Amino acid sequence: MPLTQTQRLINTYGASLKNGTISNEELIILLDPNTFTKSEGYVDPNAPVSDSNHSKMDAIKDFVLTIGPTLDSEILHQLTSRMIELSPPGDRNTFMRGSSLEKAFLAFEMAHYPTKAEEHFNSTRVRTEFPGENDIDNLKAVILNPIIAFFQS
Repeated sequence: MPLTQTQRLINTYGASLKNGTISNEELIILLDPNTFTKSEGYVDPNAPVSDSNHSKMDAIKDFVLTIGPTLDSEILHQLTSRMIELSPPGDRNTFMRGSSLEKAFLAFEMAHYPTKAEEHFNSTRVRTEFPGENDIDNLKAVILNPIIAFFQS
């Protein structure tokens, strides 16, 4: 079973994600950096991911792991593109570094549909935030890679 946090957020948001009808306003709210949280206290790496033991990324991963398999590939692509366009402006040089839903959706698409997901690196937002070849290289090999690897196994 998924985390309780995941279940509640799927209960609220799942239907409007699955058919891609979620409005820009509700998608913006879903993308609020505080929508997903680590468990209170510390994460014990020697214990399984649970309701009382999970990082912020653990929680986001669990949510995507749950909703992702319900998505048509083109619906997933469209959702990921919208999330990249609508993701909140943070401090300089912070886009995709923090644990975020847009990073996880992109990673999930790269894990399962890599040819289609490649188009996201051409987007205005990714180009703005990662303007150089090497910026994109690290985005893929360092920032996205562990999350992609999680979804693949």
